[PDB]
Amino acid sequence: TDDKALNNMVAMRSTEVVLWIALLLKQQSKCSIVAPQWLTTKELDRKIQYEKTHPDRFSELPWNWLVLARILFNKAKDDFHDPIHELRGKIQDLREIRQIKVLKGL
Amino acid sequence: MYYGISQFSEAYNKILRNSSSHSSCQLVIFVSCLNIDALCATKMLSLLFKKQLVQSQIVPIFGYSELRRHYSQLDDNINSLLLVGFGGVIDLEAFLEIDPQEYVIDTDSGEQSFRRDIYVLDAHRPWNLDNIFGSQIIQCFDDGTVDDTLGEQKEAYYKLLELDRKQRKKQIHEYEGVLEEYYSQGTTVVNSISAQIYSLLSAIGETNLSNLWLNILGTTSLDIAYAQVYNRLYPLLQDEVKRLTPSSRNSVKTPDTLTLNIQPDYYLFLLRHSSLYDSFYYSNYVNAKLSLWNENGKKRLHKMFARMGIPLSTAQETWLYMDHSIKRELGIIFDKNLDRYGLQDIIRDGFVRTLGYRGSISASEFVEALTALLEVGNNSAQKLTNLRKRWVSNFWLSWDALDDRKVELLNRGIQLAQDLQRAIFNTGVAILEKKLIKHLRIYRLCVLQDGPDLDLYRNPLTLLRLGNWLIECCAESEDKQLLPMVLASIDENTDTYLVAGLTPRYPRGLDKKPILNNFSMAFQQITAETDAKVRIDNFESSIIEIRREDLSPFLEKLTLSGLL
Amino acid sequence: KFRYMPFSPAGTPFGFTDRRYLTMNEVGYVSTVKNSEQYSITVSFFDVGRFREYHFEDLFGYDLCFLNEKGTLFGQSKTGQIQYRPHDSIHSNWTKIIPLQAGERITSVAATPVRVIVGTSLGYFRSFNQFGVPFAVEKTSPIVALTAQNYRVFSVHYSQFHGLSYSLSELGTSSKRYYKRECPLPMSLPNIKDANLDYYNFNPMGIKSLFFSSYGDPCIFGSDNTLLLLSKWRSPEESKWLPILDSNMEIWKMSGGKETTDIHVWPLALAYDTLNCILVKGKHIWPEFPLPLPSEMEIRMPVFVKSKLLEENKEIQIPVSMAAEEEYLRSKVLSELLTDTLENDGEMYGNENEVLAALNGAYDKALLRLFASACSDQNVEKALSLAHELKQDRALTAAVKISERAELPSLVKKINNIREARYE
Amino acid sequence: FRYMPFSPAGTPFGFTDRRYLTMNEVGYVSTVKNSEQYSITVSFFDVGRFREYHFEDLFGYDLCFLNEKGTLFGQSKTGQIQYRPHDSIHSNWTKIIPLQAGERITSVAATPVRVIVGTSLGYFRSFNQFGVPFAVEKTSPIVALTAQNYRVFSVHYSQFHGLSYSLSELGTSSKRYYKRECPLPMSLPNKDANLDYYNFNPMGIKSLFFSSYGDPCIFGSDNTLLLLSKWRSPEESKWLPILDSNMEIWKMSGGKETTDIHVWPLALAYDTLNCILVKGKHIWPEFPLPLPSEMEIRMPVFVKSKLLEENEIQIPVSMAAEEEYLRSKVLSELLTDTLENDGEMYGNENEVLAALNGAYDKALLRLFASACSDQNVEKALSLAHELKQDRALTAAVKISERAELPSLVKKINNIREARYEQ
Repeated sequence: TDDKALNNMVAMRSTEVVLWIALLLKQQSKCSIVAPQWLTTKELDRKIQYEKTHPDRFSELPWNWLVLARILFNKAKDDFHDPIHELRGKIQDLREIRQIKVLKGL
Repeated sequence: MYYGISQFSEAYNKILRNSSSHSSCQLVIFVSCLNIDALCATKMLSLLFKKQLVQSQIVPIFGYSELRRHYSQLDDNINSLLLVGFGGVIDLEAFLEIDPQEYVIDTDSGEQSFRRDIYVLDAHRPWNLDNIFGSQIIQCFDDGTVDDTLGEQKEAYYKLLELDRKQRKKQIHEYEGVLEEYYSQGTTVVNSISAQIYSLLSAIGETNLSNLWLNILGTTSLDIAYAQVYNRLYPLLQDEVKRLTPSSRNSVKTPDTLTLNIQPDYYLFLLRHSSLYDSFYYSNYVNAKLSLWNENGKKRLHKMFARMGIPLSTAQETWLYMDHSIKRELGIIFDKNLDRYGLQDIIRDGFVRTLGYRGSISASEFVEALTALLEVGNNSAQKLTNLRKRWVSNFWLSWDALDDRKVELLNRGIQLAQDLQRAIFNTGVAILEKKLIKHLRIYRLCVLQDGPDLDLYRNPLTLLRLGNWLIECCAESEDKQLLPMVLASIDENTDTYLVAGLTPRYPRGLDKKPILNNFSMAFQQITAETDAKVRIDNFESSIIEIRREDLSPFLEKLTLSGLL
Repeated sequence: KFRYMPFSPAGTPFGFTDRRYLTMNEVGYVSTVKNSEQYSITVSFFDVGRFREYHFEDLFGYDLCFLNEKGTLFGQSKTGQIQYRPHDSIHSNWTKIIPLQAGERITSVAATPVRVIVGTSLGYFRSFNQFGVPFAVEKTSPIVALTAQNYRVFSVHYSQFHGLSYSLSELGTSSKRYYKRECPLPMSLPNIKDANLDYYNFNPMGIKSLFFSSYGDPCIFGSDNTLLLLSKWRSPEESKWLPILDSNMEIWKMSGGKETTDIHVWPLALAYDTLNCILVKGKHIWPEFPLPLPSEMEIRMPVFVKSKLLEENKEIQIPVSMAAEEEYLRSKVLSELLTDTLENDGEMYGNENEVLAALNGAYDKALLRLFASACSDQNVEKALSLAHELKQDRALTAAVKISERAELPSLVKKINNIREARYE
Repeated sequence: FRYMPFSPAGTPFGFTDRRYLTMNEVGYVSTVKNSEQYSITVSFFDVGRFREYHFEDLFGYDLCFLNEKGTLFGQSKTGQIQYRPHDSIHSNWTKIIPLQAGERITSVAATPVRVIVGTSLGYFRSFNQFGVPFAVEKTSPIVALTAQNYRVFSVHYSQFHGLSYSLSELGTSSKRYYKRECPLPMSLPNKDANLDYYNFNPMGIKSLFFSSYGDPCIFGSDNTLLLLSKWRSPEESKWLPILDSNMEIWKMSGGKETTDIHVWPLALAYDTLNCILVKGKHIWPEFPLPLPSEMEIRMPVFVKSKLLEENEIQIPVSMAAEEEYLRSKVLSELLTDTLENDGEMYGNENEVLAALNGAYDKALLRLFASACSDQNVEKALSLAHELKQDRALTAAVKISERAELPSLVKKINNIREARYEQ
């Protein structure tokens, strides 16, 4: 991975690093993890509306959305701008709608 | 003196400098098992060294014989030791067979350094002076005792250490006279070991609610026997709960909200996890005010519930299922009624934690659960060792129950605590009905020869539950003189008595300077004088073991002893 | 008449709660908790490698604070108690009382590596050295806010009889200078319900924060939610205040053109090009105790005509002429701030000369994107003006290529004259 | 506070469908309320150079600025501006400028090189002459602007700041402030005529302009004309009061007050205010616009009660000499300051200086005769120090000989001999 991003950290100016280093820094107090824009109660609620509106298709969530939600809700529980109980609630609302669409697809 | 309260950061930074590497494990923590405060101290101290990535090993130890065994076999790469909850009152340099010349390195300059540090986290007193002054390897932590209390002993220690005939006679017996008065003080606990480590976390800037809960648990365990110490520390815990609690009030309950309130925590047995009736019936304090072993005491309990206006059929409901109106009215019912019985002191404010939707636990109720895990969580040398192995094995049940991920193990503990307190009570009534407490002028004697599930009382902690129950019971009676109590119980398999010496205490509401456990000297001095077979190896040196036939000769010389 | 209140950068009121921030900036934040008639103060850092957090109990009830990379300074506005607490604790803390008259208050405090500075509601200005030795007493228009960064000090003054003004200083271990003394400050005071009034009772001036940018150019964020940065101040006859965020517009833009009342910005620092701030949500303007992560807002020159954005959206899409006009202006101001830093102070990271080279590259690409509109509307005269301001001789090749693609041969010949003139 | 839109020498509607937006040396601009539209007329005082036109206004432009190259217009509430060059070989152009809720464009100015917009929140916006933006800056709220030859002069006002001005020049590297938000010594206004005008223009600035040699001027509510002297060296700058205009009207009336003459300034050419004179129940010009008149500059060294007691007004000639010396002293320092900096604008200028030293000396020798007539040696000897040049020392000896006062000559010869040898 790109070494040039880590030797150039300055406290509280944002940067990108590979997720396994962000979790290793966040295990100490030495980082905080900025949730992607799609982990916002606005963007999750637009995806839930898309899902209900288009029975024939899955919404354009990123390939890792369940995996990354589960990692960050456990390891970075304090870093969300929205209250994490409403994010867990909407991740479940999306999980359940897509499970119906899968059973229709089979 | 050795590390005062102002300078715990220097002792901690010295651990990081000496014992942090990614190469190896270098740090060992020896923790006394059978001590909740040493458990909560060591839990905090492991969460700290986890966050700093310090590779470490924790070894639970039962007593001094196992301390020598485990120290004797430490790998020579191990260069820091923490002794959590023991060793302040023994000469560790002599006991572990240290000679500092076999440990010194880089002696240049008015200088030394050593290949190992031994940091002693201990709340017991009187401190051994050859640890606190007389060694450079042993490194005690202090609450303030040494500078505040030991200045005459410091001077006496050095003038006697320097002086290796009238001018000599006139002085050597003054300084030995100061040390001889300093020893010939009984044992006491003067602080919590967890509040010491929380004041270290406050120096480093590591405080949070998880470390604060472990500070509250460790300190609450003192309240039963060292009430005078809990009351010093309690004001300081209230301030930290306010400091760390977030801004929101009239907050909605959610699965993620931890709340750590200060609120009414009645001095009752496992209230939130038992009935309202069992809460009173099995409380040490209630039993002591109502004389609740005999059936007129049980009448006084029903007559109280009837007068409070709670049906027995409601009082006996499990507290979750007991009705919503009683549980909010209860503060008013007690503030009206308890005064009639003198039970007014049951009203108390304490710390109550609730996590998400899983229902509140108080610090009082949580230490009752954690102690019940230490006590019962699972050829005489094998018969001792395969028992002491069990008490080391139980330490990890209490440890894992401090984790929020493991509430099912806390719920094991809360059931075991209710099995124990019932057995303590059914034994404590047998003692008081059968008149087994004999008055021996200098002290009170009690000796359990036979009985139902007597094989519990071979754990030192379970003997101390029954001790603290018989002490509360006596300490509230206004006619009895306060006297030291000796409580003995047989093991029919080892063929020894476990003997515990207990300090009395003042009635729970009266408000004096402390009283000290001098059985710790009386047992050693009688042991040194006799040819009897005993064990004097426990860390709470008020507790000993003695072979069955030697006990009556031992007690026969204990009554003669001027040391009590 | 007007009422002087104690100020500290980015500090918040108690409101209905028992706790508030005394201050926040690029170093950290400080909070105070009301704790049964005494207070407990926690000082926290954003860099946990350098600084270790601490707390103490305060018997005196301090309500002023200033936090920098060397120490924390506390003041009690009503009694004149001040305390300085160095961060290494190799140096001792020190405490002093300053002489307040009846109805006088400390309005603000600051610290510098060599000085501790105090300002009061009667406009006395008391300097103590870093060890508490009195060095001066000036008198000024009353100082309603102070800030420092290293040896630079920036103060805002206000009185009924003087109006708003500022001073900027560089006190130093030697070669002390005052860059500006009591010059007028072009910043709006509030239009003097409890959502605002519980804040304006606490901070009548409405200065949400006062800070230096990471490159040491003064910034102020006022009641009008506009971030103003002082340009070219090292040479006073050429100074100007630049409005580099209209943060009300920049919020309306990202919420998709809803007139948005439930969102407020709270500024912490301007690292180059980007305001670190809390975006607060709810009916109170200021953040709460579990301090949310500082968000980042990229600075934008106020050239966004809201009515044009409304008609072209009816996620917001910005007309590519308006977007090129902003990137050209934003790049022209940032390249002047870097250029003057690199010439007067020198670089602090080697990157700064490579940033400046990349920033000129975004300026010329923005001008060429405007030159295309001037060619599309066949305004040969406007096009020649856009080509003349263009920097790189290699970028001016693109101007002649665009003018041929547009078939405007007058511009071709005129641009060829620019090549030779600038070569000479 | 009202923050009304401003343009130089513009007038209110005042229960009438016609008003002027602007007047200058160049010309004037007026608007007619053409039913629910407007119609704008862009006249000139010189039809030999440029030809008048009319255009229809859809927007309701209430701002204007006229220079000889073109006319700039703006709508104070919608934020639209429009530039219209006088030679149609250049394009007209239009821009809309951002406004916050309640913000208004308070004034605009234009030069051949630069176009400027002010506002009631103090954002000062700049463009080149084709509507490319150059800069946004924030200042104290603008209440007036004027410009020439890439200089700008701006007047600012707020409750939180007081009345102040700024004076810029756009140098080739950067824009340099000669003065930034220095306080402005103009007096603000304190029924029908006043109240109509002050509801239209509450700052009471009637016009704001540069002199023919590029030194700032302002004409205020007090009817005084101020001119900023020495501004090219900030540490020596002075606002000179160079008319108390009510005093020339009282003088030209033959020593009477009047409610029925008022003066409207168009511009200052050297020693003379080009202006319009109006007779009215009201104080501002009417539709059939007077032919631009001239007022010669008069320093305020005349005492009203003395002139009527002495007495067309016949001035007591020492109070004439007192002005002639003082007025020549200021014009001398204003022309010299431009000649050594901006060369010659019009070529007559270095000849005018030599004629002006001669007027200054003539007045000093007239005061010197009055001081000799008092037998006041010490006063007469001070005037003898203040002569510009060598020949005027001859009249100082001749008058002191004639007045039988050679105690002056014995000192004055020492001044002369020092002055010519060294």
